[PDB]
Amino acid sequence: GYRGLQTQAQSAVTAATQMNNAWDSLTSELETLNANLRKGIIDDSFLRQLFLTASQTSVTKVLDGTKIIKQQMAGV
Amino acid sequence: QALHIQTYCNSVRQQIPVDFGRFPNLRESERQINTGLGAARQHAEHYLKDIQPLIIRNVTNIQDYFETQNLISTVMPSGATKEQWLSALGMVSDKAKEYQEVSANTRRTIGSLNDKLIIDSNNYQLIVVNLNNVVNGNNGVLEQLNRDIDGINAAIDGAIAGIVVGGLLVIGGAIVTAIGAVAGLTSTPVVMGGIAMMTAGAGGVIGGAIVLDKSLSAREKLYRDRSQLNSEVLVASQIGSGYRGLQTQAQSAVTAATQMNNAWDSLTSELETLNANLRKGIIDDSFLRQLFLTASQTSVTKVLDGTKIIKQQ
Amino acid sequence: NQSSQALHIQTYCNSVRQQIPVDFGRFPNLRESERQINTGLGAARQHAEHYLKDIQPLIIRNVTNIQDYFETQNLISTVMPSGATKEQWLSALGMVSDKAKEYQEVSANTRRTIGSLNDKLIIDSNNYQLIVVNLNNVVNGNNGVLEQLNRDIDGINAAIDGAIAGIVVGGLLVIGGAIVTAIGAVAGLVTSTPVVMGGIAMMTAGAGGVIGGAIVLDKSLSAREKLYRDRSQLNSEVLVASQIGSGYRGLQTQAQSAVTAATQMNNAWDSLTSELETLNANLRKGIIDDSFLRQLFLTASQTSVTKVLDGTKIIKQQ
Amino acid sequence: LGAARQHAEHYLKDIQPLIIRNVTNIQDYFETQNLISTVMPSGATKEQWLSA
Amino acid sequence: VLEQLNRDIDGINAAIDGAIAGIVVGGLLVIGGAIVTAIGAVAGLVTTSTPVVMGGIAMMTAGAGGVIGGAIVLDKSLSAREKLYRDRSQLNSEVLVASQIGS
Amino acid sequence: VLEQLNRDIDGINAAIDGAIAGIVVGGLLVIGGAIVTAIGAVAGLVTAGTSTPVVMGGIAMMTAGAGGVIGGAIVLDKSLSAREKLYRDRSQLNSEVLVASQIGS
Repeated sequence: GYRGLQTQAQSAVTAATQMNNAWDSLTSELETLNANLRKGIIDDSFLRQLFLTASQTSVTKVLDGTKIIKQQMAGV
Repeated sequence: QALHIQTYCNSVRQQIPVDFGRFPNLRESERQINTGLGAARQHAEHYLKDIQPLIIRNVTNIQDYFETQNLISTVMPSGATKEQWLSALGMVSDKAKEYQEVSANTRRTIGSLNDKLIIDSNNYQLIVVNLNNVVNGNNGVLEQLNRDIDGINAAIDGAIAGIVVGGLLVIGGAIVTAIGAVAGLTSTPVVMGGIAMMTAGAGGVIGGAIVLDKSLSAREKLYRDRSQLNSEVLVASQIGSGYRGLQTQAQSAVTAATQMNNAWDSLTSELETLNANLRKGIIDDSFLRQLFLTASQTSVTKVLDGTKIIKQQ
Repeated sequence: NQSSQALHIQTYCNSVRQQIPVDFGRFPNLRESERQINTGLGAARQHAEHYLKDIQPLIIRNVTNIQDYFETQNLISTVMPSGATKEQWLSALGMVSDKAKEYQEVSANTRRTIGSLNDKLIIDSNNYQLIVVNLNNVVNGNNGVLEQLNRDIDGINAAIDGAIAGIVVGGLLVIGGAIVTAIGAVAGLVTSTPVVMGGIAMMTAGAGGVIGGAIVLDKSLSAREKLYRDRSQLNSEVLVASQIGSGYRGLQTQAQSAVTAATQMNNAWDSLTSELETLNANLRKGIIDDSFLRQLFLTASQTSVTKVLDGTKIIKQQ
Repeated sequence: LGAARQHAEHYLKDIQPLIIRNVTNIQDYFETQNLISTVMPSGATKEQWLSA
Repeated sequence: VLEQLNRDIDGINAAIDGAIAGIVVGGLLVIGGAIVTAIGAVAGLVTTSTPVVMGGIAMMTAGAGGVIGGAIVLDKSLSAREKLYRDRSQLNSEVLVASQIGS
Repeated sequence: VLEQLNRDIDGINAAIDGAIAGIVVGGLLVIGGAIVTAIGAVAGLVTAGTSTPVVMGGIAMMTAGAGGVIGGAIVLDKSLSAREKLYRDRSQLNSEVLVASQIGS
């Protein structure tokens, strides 16, 4: 049982490390957009349609995944 | 989740106290079981009389609060001062903080319930193992008894044989003695042999009866012990099945409780996000204020969902 | 009730992660089995982490980009659309053609990823099966030994009873000898020396039998004990093997299903890649076409576009 | 066993893929075949139909 | 190889039974020897019963020797039979696997 | 066929045990013979005359023990070698039947 608990923690460590890399990537991606913006490389016209298209897809798909995980813990 | 625990609670209440007083080896088992059952009962009464009701209250208050919390005026509603909007937001922020604290309180209650159930299930399992061991030992004894009972019937038949052989010897001796007597006219040796056969027949019948009465009387003691052990094992297997069923009920209730803990934890986090979204909007002047206020409006939907979710749990 | 291909693999992945390493340290015959199992389990874990942390996410990304692309380019304008130069239409088509080419290359890339995943899963399932067979062999050998033990244990109880018999017979002989000796002695105090001798002899023999039997019994149970210990040890080892074996068997099934799920995903991407190539071919032949033959290839490409949009929805479901 | 594995990988990675391509090509072909009269209006030439 | 294994496996359990036999026969021989030795000894105190005592002591000695020798063989044998059986099963599995890949 | 084989295999183990018995009985006879011979020899080194018959009986017991051990070994090697042929046929028939039951299904 203790051995199994040790494995559960080892896996949770990997899961957490993964989450750390994900946030780190998002932080870096934001910095790149900021740098792209500041230099005049993009426009607040085009970057709006970019985030709006992601919201139409990816962002909505993540928001759903969040509500789903919230239920999976509750059993609701 | 709640109904599943509510059912398991009333069910445990119906768990009757046992006296294995007839079984000397189950003395510790009975007391241990009785104590554990008593403790579980205490856990249930608390859960029923306080916990579930208190949880319902906090959720209801939260439900009413979010109900009032209309669509968020990220900019400021029509014909109001900036101070008026700030005051209303500050009031809402304060109320949310209180609600957040209440949510944390409910979680703690759930945590205690979880621990109580966990302890109950564990104690149940311990009783089951203790019982399983008793019947798994008692069934070694049972085999040695059946083997001894088989060995005892042999002596029982050996006595039955001696008793019959004696009866025949006497019967034959009488016929011989009578013949030998009529042939005396001498025929004294025939009469002697007939009397001897009669005498020996009586001796064998007497000796066998003594052995038989004693042999069945050893056999009786062994059979009594076998039956007593069989009954004790059955009783253990009876209470054992019941405890096993109770252990499952608790294991399920643990999952139900853990689920409720995660639900409250989510609501608490969602409130903290709305609070953070709110706070940063009060110390923001123009566009960044409307940004945090819109995010808080999304917070508000996330909390309203968490409410409906907890209500279902 | 049925799961999507990805969820089936996602479940199998997290499940393999939970696979604990075992030590058959007590079992001398399972030494190689344990190490082999441990190694294979370790490798499978590596396959899962990759699948979970990289593969499934990368696949999702490529599909999403494809979904967004086809969304923008929903239907091919076979005819010269309203108020445009022929060059303007040609440029737009050429741009679409170039984008499709890039998307085709991306599709081939995803397929390669799937291929690697397939191989990784295949290797995992194979190693699992190998452990199962290795285990099955151990319990199927160990159960020959178990029978010889039960047969020997049966043969041992006979000597155990034979000693018990000698001990009792000795006790009776001594008891009877004492009664006879006492009788013979009282008859010698009237004028019966042979009776006393026979009584003393019966007593002597009774003691000898009780002593000899005790020596044999203590030794016989002590041979019986060694045999029983081995029997129990083998029984436990076999049970342990049958325990881990059931688990490995379940893991093997999980991998076999994941293999089917992966193969399905490979076929899906292959279809999307082919559908893109057809649209590209339909496009290319329309740029180097006169009036009517151009609209013909452009309409076929519009049908291509629907076939790709379907392939997208299909992959999304996988 | 190694050689047999090679045979399978080829069958799976290349045969199965080529078979899949065939269906797509067929799909594209029949797509155009319908598109023939779909484009060719009322009063197209016999030569125009023959060329297509 | 499989035939040499089955022949060796037969020779392994054979010695195992041969020890089991000697241990039982040994226990009886000793038991009988003790009864005989005791009889022979009481007849030597009672006038020319030395040969009976010798035969009884010999039976006892042989009985003990068989019980001891069997125990030594058994303790040594038990580890060896398991190894042979394991190899037999492994070979059986390997042959099946080979027959499987062919099919 | 399979039943006649199991019945014959049962009949074969009896001779196999009968050889195992002769081998052990021989080992004991030799062991006892050695103890007797040694006793008879030490009694001949005080009363040369009259402890020669004991030594003879001890040597005879040893000789007979060896004879039984040798005879049994010959029988055993042959008996298992008849048993082995029967077992091989049984396994072959079992496999054939299984294969038939496989294709049959």
